[PDB]
Amino acid sequence: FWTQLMLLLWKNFMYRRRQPVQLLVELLWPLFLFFILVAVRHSHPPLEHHECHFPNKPLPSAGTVPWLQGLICNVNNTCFPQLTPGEEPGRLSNFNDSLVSRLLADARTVLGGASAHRTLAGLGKLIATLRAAQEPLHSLLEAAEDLAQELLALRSLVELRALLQRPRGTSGPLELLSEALCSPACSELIGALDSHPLSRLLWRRLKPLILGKLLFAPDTPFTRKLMAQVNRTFEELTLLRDVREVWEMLGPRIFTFMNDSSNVAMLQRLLEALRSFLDPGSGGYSWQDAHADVGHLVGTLGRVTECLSLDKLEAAPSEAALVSRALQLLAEHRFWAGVVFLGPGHVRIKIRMDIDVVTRTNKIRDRFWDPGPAADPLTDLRYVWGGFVYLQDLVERAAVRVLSGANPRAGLYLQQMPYPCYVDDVFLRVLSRSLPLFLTLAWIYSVTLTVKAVVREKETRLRDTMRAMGLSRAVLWLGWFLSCLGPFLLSAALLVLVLKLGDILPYSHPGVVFLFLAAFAVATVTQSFLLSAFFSRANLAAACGGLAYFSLYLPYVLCVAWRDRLPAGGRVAASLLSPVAFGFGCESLALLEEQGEGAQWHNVGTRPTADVFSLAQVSGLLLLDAALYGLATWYLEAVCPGQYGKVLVEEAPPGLSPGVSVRSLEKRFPGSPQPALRGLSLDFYQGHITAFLGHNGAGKTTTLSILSGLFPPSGGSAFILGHDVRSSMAAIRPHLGVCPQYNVLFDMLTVDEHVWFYGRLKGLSAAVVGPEQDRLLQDVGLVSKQSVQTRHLSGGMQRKLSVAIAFVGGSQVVILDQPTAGVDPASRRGIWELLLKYREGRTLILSTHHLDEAELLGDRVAVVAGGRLCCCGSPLFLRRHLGSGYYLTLVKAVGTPQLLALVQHWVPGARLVEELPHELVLVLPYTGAHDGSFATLFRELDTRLAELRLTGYGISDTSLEEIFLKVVEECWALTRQQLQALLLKRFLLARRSRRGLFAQIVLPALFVGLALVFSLIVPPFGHYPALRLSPTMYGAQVSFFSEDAPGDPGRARLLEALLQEAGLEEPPVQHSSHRFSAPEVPAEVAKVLASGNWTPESPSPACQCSRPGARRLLPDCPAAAGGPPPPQAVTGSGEVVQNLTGRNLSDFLVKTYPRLVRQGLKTKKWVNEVRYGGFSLGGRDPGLPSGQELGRSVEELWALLSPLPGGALDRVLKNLTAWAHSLDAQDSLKIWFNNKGWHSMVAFVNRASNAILRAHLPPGPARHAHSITTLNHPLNLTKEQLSEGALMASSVDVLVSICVVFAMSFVPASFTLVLIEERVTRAKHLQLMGGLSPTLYWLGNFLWDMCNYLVPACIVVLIFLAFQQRAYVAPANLPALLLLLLLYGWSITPLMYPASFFFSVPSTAYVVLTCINLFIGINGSMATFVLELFSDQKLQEVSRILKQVFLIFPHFCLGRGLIDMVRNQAMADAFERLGDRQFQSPLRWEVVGKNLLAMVIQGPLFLLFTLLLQHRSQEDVARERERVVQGATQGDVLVLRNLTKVYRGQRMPAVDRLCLGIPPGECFGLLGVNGAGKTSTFRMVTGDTLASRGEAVLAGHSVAREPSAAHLSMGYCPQSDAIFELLTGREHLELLARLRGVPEAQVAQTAGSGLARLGLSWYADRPAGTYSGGNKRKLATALALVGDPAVVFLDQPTTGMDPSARRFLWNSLLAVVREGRSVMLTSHSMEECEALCSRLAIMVNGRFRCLGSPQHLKGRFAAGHTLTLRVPAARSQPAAAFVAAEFPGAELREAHGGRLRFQLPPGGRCALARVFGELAVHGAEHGVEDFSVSQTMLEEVFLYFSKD
Repeated sequence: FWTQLMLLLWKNFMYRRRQPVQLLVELLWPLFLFFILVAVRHSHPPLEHHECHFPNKPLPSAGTVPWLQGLICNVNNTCFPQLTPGEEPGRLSNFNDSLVSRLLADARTVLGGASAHRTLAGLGKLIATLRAAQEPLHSLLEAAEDLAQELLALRSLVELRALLQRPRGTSGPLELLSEALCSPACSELIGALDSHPLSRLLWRRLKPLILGKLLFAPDTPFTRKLMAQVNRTFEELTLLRDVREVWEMLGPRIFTFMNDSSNVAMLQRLLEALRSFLDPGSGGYSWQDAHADVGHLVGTLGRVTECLSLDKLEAAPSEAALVSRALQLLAEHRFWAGVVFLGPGHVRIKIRMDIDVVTRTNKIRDRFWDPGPAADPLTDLRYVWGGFVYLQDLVERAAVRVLSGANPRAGLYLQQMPYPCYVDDVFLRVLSRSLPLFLTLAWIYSVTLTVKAVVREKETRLRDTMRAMGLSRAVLWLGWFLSCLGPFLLSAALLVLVLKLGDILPYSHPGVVFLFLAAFAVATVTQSFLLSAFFSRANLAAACGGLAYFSLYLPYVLCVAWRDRLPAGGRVAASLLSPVAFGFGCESLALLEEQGEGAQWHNVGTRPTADVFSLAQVSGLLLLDAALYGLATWYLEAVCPGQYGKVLVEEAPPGLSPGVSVRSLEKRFPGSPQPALRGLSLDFYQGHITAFLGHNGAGKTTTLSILSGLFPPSGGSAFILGHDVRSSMAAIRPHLGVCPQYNVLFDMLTVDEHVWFYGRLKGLSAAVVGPEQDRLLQDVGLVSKQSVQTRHLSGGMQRKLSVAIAFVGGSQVVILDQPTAGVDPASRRGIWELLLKYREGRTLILSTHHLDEAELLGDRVAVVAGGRLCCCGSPLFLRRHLGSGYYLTLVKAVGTPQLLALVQHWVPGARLVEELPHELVLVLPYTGAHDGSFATLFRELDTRLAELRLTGYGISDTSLEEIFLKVVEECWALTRQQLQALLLKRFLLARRSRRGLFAQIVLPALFVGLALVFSLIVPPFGHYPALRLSPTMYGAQVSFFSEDAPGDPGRARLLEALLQEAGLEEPPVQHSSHRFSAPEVPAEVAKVLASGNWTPESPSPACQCSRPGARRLLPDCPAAAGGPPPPQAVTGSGEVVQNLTGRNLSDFLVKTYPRLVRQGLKTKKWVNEVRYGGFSLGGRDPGLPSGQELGRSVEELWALLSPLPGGALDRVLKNLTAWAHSLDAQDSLKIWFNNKGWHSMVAFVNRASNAILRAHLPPGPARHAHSITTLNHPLNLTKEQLSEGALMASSVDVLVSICVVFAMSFVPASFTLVLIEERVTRAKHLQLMGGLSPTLYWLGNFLWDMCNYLVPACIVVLIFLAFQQRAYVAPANLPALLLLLLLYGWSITPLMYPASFFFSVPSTAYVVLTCINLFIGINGSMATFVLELFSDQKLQEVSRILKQVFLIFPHFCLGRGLIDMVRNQAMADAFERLGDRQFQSPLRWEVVGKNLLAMVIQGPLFLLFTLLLQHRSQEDVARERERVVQGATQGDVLVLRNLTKVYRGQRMPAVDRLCLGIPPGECFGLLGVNGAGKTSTFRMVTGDTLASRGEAVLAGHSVAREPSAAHLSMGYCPQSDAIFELLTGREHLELLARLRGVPEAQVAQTAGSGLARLGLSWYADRPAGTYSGGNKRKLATALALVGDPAVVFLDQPTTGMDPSARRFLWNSLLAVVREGRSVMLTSHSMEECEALCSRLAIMVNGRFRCLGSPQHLKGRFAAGHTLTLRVPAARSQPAAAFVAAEFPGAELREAHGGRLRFQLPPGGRCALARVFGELAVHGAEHGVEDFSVSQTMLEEVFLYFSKD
């Protein structure tokens, strides 16, 4: 266990050690990704803030001066870390320091006491007038003294005198106003405002207020009453203009009584008074200064008040005319707002202002929650500077004034709810949506090398060998898991260090987050294992693994999008995937970081919030997912049960040793109906090599599997060395070795540690492996190839290293399986010598499928058929029981009956079978096997052979082939039909692969439709809806009404009305005493409150803010902060009201704010706050009014000082009566708004006004018959907002525009993968053989390309019609889409062909092509659309001009044409309400026609591109060479001359200047080893690559003359299975028949003859997948010879098939040679050449060595006469003594205990009779079993091939 585990770990580590660049890019890809992430983090630093309070903003219902005050001063809306005085419960105004309020209070405090001092003057004037028609003089002197000293004791007048006696230069008028606050004259004022940017922006908040309009649409007298009440703040605002002309009748007039008129003034002023009156001089200024300054100030105020409207109120009786007039006034910038009295009693009010002026009204809250008060007056405040709530409250007060019948003096003070000190970091807000994507993209590569490696080791079937040879699958999975956890954990450690040290996750102990990432790694590596168990294809699974991994992350996106909707149980159930369980854990980590405390060991086991996981509750879930994936892999490994994805016998050797004795196995595949094998009872012997012949998979693999360690023996007895598989299975393994049919090698390993690996696993120790290793590496002969340390660089030789691995243990039993299939003949003798070296003392089971080596290697031979044993034994006469015993061949370079008679006088048993020219074959039967009779026959035959005119003889014994065959049965128009053949063949290829076409057609065409039909979640841009205004649209919430100075009945009435409007039913008093229900106070917190010095007006104790070094979002404090829980009550509408009377009211809200947000803080998408707005029924402003005596004084001046009958002075005085009497402001109100809720301000303003209406109303049906509900609905559009609502939103159109490219990219790649597997499989070769020009082949197949592109275009067009889409249903834009799609498909096909000629695997080509096409699609659509919209400057416009003219990508113009047509539809839809005149034909040539022109002109270029790259191709040795050079043979079909190969890169010619001539009537048997240039020689006669140098003509026709003429009479047969798996045998025959122009009457006859010549009646409609290799090779040969070729090409047609199929194969091709057709052969098993043909040729390293007729070469260097013997005593020397005494040759080979072979000197003219009768006594001389003379067969040369 523990040895092989560490050995497998070493084996897996050596893979990555040998492949370093994959490991290096593995280590440096997520480092680059997370360096990008840390650059993003460093680009956006965290930002903190202090506790934020906000100043009071008065509304014009509170008077006029505070409204200006708040507008001019509080324009910036600056924050305040200290408390503003406007939030204290007592004060309402916060401008004691202001000069204007100081002036108001000073006037009210010095004019209050001057009541008697002016009535005294009045009565004195009255009595002086009475006496005319000296007490008052001195009395008024003292009164004037008192008044002058009262006036002069004021510091504010000196301040305004110094401020007003200042120049009009650098600052301007607005700064002069704000210093004391905090017509061409109008043109100069506007120029002064525009002179400074500060005054410019302050006028930008004021020019709609000054030059705006109020346009009320209905004109009933109710609306006229409304407007005549709301203009009372407008028409009476400019009343100072009136007092201006008061100076114009009083200023100069008294001036005319002043200058040169001191006589009337000296008398009263003379009779400390005169120094107080300031009698004028050089220094005393009292009269001229006063007149000049008063005139200057009144002129300044008049010129400031020159260009107000004086009637901004206008009218319009039509709402459409209202919209048009508003548009015009916007065009000249003179519009403010439109009141609409759209009624049905109650009053409904619409406000219509511009979009720049009003907040958007589509949604209520935000969509991504920013954690601040959000008070920036430019961005989200629009109800203040824009001028909504001013108007709003003005019309509200007018409506309540006209509906109440009274005049409520209830102002409004808007006030922002203060915010605690926050920290705004966007990065830490989105880390829950970023890090689970960035880790998955970091490990989308690192999974695709685990699936790739595991499937690759499941594909070469070496894992089956390791499982059979001693391993357990548990050890395999343990080794793979422990080896793949390496890179995952290393990358996890690196990407934990990066997160901690890059400030991405600060405050966090890296141990817990590293444990978290290890819990993700251990849950994704087994995810990769489960993904790998699906497949059996290496590159296909490697490509599909990343897609299937990243397609499981998208549930996390789908869950984070709709987090609030689903409950916890569904979250747990959907957390059973690997990345989603990491996603929720990362959300919990980010939200735990969010409260400042990084992940540490204190808080692992606690949920940070009530609806998220914990770190411990996730790290236990990933392990559960890992266990589930492992269990599912364990279950799914059983999807492949077992598999992947007559008594004529003798058992009596002299050496008996049943080391592997087996009896009667029965096995049964579940899918076979017959048993896997039948019973057999034979046993094997060590010292023998028992050959095991059979059929293709019908016994040549299953028996050797069941006697190995793989298959279990449920049936049969298989005792190996006494014990069976079912019991021991442990000690046999050191004595057992195996070698299956496939290679058992490691691809990236080398040889020395390979044999060390197998030896160390087999049980050999490390101290004894080396002495095995050196002799193993030298027995194979790889000492030269072990120090170079190469594995993949040697090919075909590796079969030797497949069999030497079976000898690493010195095992007594070795089981081979077809060890001679894929090996060159130069190493066949090498492996045979290896087995002969290792044949002594070992039980060799060599189940070769060939019959040309069992006679050499096999001491005994067993033959099985279908699982049934036919016969077994030594290959001598004891098993050679055939009637035709021996075959005599008398050869010529005369007369059958004379020689037949001669045999008949000698031996009458005879048989004449063959009487062909130059060879006569007789049959001597074994019946009468008297060697003396044969000797006495051959004596006369020797004396007759010289004069018989033959001069040649050769007599074979019975071969193993015929006894095997005996025992096997006991157990223009021509081009048009080329197009027809091409289209029908492609049709049958397509029509069978059902699910592949189903995927590659149905997924994109329905994917576009599904994406468009479910991508309507994007909001439709356009008009903005009207919105009802109330706090009831926010749902359930809280509010408060904290009142101050409640000593009034009116304030109680207003409070009761506010409560009744708050959804609270007014209860009876016995239940209204406890109407509220105070909640429980925590007693352990109540003791903290009592311990502290707390009263309900004292501040809350503390709240821990963001420490330096530990930053939080919202400060942490328990219930001690925020005071006690205030009393509360519940309403019927779900609102809560909280009596907050007598608190700090800002040390409460700031402290209590975060605990309300903590419920909705979980996802931060749509955070339902609960505290949106409150109230405060504020009482009296603290300060003495003294306005009662001011009203008395102003009425006394009205009735005393010149009462004008016209009322010019009198109406000013009467307005001053209200200015002084209503200056008390007997009640006031605040409105505490929130700004995260967009509409809280004006909704609570409307609520306050409704409360005022309810308060000032008598009972009855009028309290509910009087209500007013304001609305908010902006204008339709203006000129630039036509484009804004039509073109710069554009999300749905661009998403479908990218989506059609996204989906239509995957359709034509199905062509590319099919044509690249047509490339790498050599089918393209065999359709290039014929009349098919490659240009003709291409023009055959793009017609099919358009034919199959006709499929998805109809589906997408009809599904675009079916959705009733506005841009695809009308008959003007539908044909544009149709033509664009059709020409786009015309243009996308020809550009993807030449990637196949650069690529290898269809899966790799698929994924690379779709990656590059997807990338260019997203680039050329989105980047271009983003460049051309939201423009910046001229450089981008110049860049996009070139980007939209060059247009070289087809997807670029598809996307741009579709976007252009859909924006034409959008602009027409926007135009249809305005003055359109819009025909808008989408088929314009300058709009979309350039795209179709570019497609129709660029398509042929790529059509010819793949053609132009494809058509770049534009003694007997001397006795043949000199004959061909000196003369060309026209009778010979094939003439080759200068067969020289210029290899690119190898720098060496293959064959050195040799020429050939091939006669047509015979077959030419060519043989070539690797490196002798065979495939190239087939290749240029084929004509694949360049035809530059070398003459090669066939049938008198030149390849250089016509290339297609060289393919008509050339029938190729590759070793590659160049057949379609979805099309059966008769259909290849039919397809080739129509490819050769066979007439339709002869097509069926040709197909039937082609199938039935080589069987195929049962294999007719059977698919090509369910064939054998022999069946596929034999139908390839039949396809090669069908079509009438002059020469038939067979390149390696024989690789291990059943020799019965060989019998019919060379029977059929011998018949076709007798028909007169030449045939080309080249293969590794050269017995076929001597079995069928009549001419042999060999070349090694491209040099001809024989090049002659095979019998002449046999007379030259072969054709010796040999002998095989059989002796029981194994005493070879006594036999060899007389045998070498009889014959002069005394060689010896295979002097072994089985048998003995002997070779005599070749070419003996004397017959072999001199031994035969000699044997007839000499075989009786010693103990001899049997003899078989192996003299002059054709097969003797293979022994030559076994020698040298």
